Amino acid sequence: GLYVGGFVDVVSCPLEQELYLDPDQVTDYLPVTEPLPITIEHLPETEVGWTLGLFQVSHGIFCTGAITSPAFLELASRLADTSHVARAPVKNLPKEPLLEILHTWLPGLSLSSIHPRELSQTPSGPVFQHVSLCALGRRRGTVAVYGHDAEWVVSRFSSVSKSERAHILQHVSSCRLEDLSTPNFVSPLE
Ligand SMILES: O=C(O)c1ccc(NC(=O)c2cccc(CC3CCCCC3)n2)c(Nc2ccccc2)c1
Repeated sequence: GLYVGGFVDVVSCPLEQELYLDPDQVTDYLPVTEPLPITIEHLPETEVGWTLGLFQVSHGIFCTGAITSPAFLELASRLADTSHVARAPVKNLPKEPLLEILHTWLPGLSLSSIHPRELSQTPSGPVFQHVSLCALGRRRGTVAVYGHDAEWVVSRFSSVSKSERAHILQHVSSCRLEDLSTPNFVSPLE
């Protein structure tokens, strides 16, 4: 059970190729402490985990999540330890290969929102749908950090204050990971 943390691009996932929202268009609807699915590249069949919180902080919208899919963790761990392809774009001989592989191959966190037309009015249903781990499409700076404890993960971001991290982590620790439903990811290898 891994944690992920980082700053999100907020996107609408539209006939358009892409719409990147300014964070101030959605901050009225934060924080979100109920679990949203975490998927790969906005694919609904690639659920790998669950969000733990979405928070407005000074330097953007920060996401903390849990990567919990057994099939995904088993596959990513095996590739990290045995695949020269997965290791090719990472530094030689990392101490924590799984964490480095995810940091390199899935560096972008994106938060799916409804369209701004509804955000300015009064939305009827949920404003956010999922967070995705992304290999393309990154607009803002910083990248995702993966690690085995949420404190370490969030403390890697210098732009998150001591008090911001404490607010973020206040909720993260209150979440019990094993009682999260199993995400739907299946290994491509079958
Ligand atoms: O079914 C197929 O034909 C197929 C082909 C390509 C795939 N993935 C890619 O092309 C691809 C590109 C960037 C990032 C990733 C995810 C990342 C997960 C952990 C280890 C390294 C890769 N996948 C995937 N998806 C996938 C691959 C590995 C792990 C998880 C999903 C499926």
